[PDB]
Amino acid sequence: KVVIIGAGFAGLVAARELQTAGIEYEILEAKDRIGGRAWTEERMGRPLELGATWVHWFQAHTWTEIMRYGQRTEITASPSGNDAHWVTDGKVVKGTEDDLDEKLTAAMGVTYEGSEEYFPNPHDPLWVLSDDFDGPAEVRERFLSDDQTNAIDLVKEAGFDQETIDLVDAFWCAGYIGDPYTGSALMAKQWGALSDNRYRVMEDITLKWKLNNGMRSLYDGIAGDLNTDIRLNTPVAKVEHHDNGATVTTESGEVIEASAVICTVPVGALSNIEFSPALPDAVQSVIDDKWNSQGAKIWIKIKGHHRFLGYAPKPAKMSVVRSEYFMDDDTTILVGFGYDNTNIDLNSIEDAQAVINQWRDDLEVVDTTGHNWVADKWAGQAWGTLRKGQFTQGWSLFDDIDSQLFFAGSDYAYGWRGVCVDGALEKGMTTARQVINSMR
Amino acid sequence: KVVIIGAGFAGLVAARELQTAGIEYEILEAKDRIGGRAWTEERMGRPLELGATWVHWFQAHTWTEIMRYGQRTEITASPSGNDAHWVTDGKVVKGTEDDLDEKLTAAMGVTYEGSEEYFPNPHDPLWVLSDDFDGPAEVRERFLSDDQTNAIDLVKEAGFDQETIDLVDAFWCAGYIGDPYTGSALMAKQWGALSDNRYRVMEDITLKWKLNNGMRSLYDGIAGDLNTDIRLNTPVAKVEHHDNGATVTTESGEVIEASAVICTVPVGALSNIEFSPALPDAVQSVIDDKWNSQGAKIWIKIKGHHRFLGYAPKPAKMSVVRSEYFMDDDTTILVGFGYDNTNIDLNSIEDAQAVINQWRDDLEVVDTTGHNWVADKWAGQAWGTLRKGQFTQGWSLFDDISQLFFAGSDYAYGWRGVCVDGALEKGMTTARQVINSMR
Ligand SMILES: Cc1cc2nc3c(=O)[nH]c(=O)nc-3n(C[C@H](O)[C@H](O)[C@H](O)COP(=O)(O)OP(=O)(O)OC[C@H]3O[C@@H](n4cnc5c(N)ncnc54)[C@H](O)[C@@H]3O)c2cc1C
Ligand SMILES: Cc1cc2nc3c(=O)[nH]c(=O)nc-3n(C[C@H](O)[C@H](O)[C@H](O)COP(=O)(O)OP(=O)(O)OC[C@H]3O[C@@H](n4cnc5c(N)ncnc54)[C@H](O)[C@@H]3O)c2cc1C
Repeated sequence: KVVIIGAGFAGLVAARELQTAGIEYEILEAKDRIGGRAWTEERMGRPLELGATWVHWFQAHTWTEIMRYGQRTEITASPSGNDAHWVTDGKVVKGTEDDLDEKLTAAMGVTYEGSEEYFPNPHDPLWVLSDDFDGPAEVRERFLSDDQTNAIDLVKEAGFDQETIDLVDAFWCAGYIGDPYTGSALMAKQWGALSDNRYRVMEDITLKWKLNNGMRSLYDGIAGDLNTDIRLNTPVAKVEHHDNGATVTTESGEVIEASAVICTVPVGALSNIEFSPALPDAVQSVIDDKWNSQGAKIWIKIKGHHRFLGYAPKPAKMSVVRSEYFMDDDTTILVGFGYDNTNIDLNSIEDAQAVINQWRDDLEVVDTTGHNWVADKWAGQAWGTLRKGQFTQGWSLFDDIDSQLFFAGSDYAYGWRGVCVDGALEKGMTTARQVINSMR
Repeated sequence: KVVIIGAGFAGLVAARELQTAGIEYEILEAKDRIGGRAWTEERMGRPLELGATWVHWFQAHTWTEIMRYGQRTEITASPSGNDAHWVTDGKVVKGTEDDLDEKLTAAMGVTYEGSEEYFPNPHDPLWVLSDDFDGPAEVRERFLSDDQTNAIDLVKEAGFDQETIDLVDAFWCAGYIGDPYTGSALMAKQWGALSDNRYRVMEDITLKWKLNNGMRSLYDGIAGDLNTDIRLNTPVAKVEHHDNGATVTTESGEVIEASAVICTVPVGALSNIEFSPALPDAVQSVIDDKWNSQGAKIWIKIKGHHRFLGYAPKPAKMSVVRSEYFMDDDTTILVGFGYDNTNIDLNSIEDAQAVINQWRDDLEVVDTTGHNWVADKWAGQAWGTLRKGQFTQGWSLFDDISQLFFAGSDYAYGWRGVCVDGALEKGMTTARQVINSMR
């Protein structure tokens, strides 16, 4: 009776929540697999995360699932103390990872600047615009202006030298997983607020601890709890939505009447669904302009054991590349993040070699792999990141649909929105509660 | 079919988890109310937390419940910028809350000292004693030795002055909710590890954010999800757990058959239940020596609006007292924590006045209240804290029992005893143990 579109983390956790409340449901998933933009798969000789990878105990929703499904001690920190290399003036500069981190920490000071005023409760991101806001009006002015400024310009305007500008350029090419110059600096400020306003904590939360048994240990755990079979290979083509319910039509033409629809399809793939009535103009505007996520994630295998970290600014094929696994056959697997999925073939050895050649001529790529989420019609984006103006007139607009259609997914979370599974687990669960409370 | 003893946070969340898995259960609760050691109740003109109070988004289990039950924006920070007072060599020193926080930050630096080596994953507290431990043998030796050292001695040995010693004494009288000199320093080191090894984070997590609608908004939310009525006024007197299945006998003599029993009764009340077979000897030794929680929590109402913070070392009636509410009739409600429940009558105006008189003879108590959990036969303790040796030979001995599983904040891996987070953690994971067994 409640139809959930998508068996990613948001749809799976929503289904479990409805099950707890005794509400009948059905999950319809387009692919022949569950997990969505979390996808653990054997490649290049071991399980690799083609999407979601890192977790932390300061992510409440993710951590509770880690505990629930037996993974409490099954996390491992990524390699640290790497030899670092960074782009600078079209030239490669060498240093320690600590040197690089010190420069990034200095720049984050200015990047986070108004977060203490904007986000006393970092899980109430739009408090500044609410009726409860009791601060100075200049705080609200600066909040709105920061939605229209990118994170690099904050560092430029503070007087940092070109080396730091190029370092933060590379950093935010990875963090916005897209062109950082089109992004909203408020996203970075909220990451600060959720990270105790410390660069080291932000990196601990988003870029340190990996699941030994993969994200699949969590998503298969949730699916294994469900008493209703997930309908795979069942893309939704149309959603009619009204005050008392909804009608879902599949690609095969099957019509399913529903008491509510929980739609977890990401913005990059919402164009595959016809909505009747059409979604509000303000929401359609976000869908047309989408979100800040045009980049890509690669895994590269090189000969030898090398503790490597590289940064390079836009328009590099990859902007952040780091050693992740030292393999038993004297190879290293590195992960990379880049701003433009169309400038790199994740499965081309020559392109992976070009990435490595950004910093070191003498390293030799023997394998490479990745999944181009942006070119995947059921995703159309990597993790959701915000363009200018989307912090205040973007993700939150998906909550005001005056009908039994509800949007859930990491890209609409209050907390670790888009970038983390924590946001999907948060928003799937709380949207199921919206449905539960309505029915009660 | 699964019998859950106790309707505190652990038993409630375990019931919900079993319900999700389609497993029949029943909760038997001794009292006429749910919530256990979380208890939001109208007193002195407003809802006051007679047990659990503070929350944070870095507490995964608590925070997920806050999100689930609609309380995301319904948190408020306790008053700050108070005028601070501390007792040192029998004298009262005045200062700013900042001065006091700076002294405590300096002391926590040495208090947390080995936490980076012991607790890389702060949710695996016994990693050092495991077969996966791969550090130097001196790290294991230091870990074991630290279980036998109290947290104040670390500060004394580091050479801090008497003023800082008296401050940390007061602080740990509250934190150990009991005599800190009998406590295990590993507890404090794990708090550090769970708080990014920074005093300010540890205080933000445990002593800052209150629920506007009380802990009751969470425990009543969980109870409202349950499709099976909770049996109130139904104390369990006996638990049989031979390998057949299990049997529970109530005080009234009713016998209930069970596939498994999840017992959330805290150590301080476990002597009310007869277990057959007897619990393991090491568990019995913990029950006899109990846990580090003989203290008490008071709410004092004084005349006027006063931003007050006071610290005093053992054997003060209260060791940490802080303004919490400025009331509409020109009064202030303060909260206090003290190390010895038998040295204070939480409902005596004269005793509350003696507390205030530790620091300022000119403030006037007009009301006071509290619940002495230690003298409550269904608790017998405040929040669970560790005596020397109980970090490595205490809380973890209650796992793997007989088929009776123990769940409760006092056995959690993370924010054990001190936080609702630990009850929600361990109630949920113990239900998962039962689920997995049945699957
Ligand atoms: C490259 C990358 C790396 C990441 N790394 C991390 C990380 O290290 N840590 C972290 O915490 N998070 C990470 N994330 C983020 C995390 O993957 C997401 O936040 C989360 O997985 C999103 O879950 P969701 O359920 O909201 O959406 P999705 O996972 O996108 O689920 C939506 C589901 O709907 C399905 N679907 C789409 N259209 C239809 C249709 N018409 N009909 C039916 N079904 C449909 C899709 O196939 C999919 O299964 C990463 C994301 C990416 C892209
Ligand atoms: C003074 C105080 C202040 C606190 N402040 C905070 C705070 O600020 N923040 C925080 O996060 N945590 C705080 N806590 C801790 C928190 O209250 C506990 O960690 C948590 O509530 C314990 O839950 P539990 O379910 O494990 O145990 P309990 O709450 O003790 O639940 C056990 C239940 O079993 C029942 N019972 C006992 N014996 C029997 C029997 N024989 N038969 C049947 N039922 C029985 C009891 O009545 C009770 O309902 C505080 C605790 C105290 C004492």
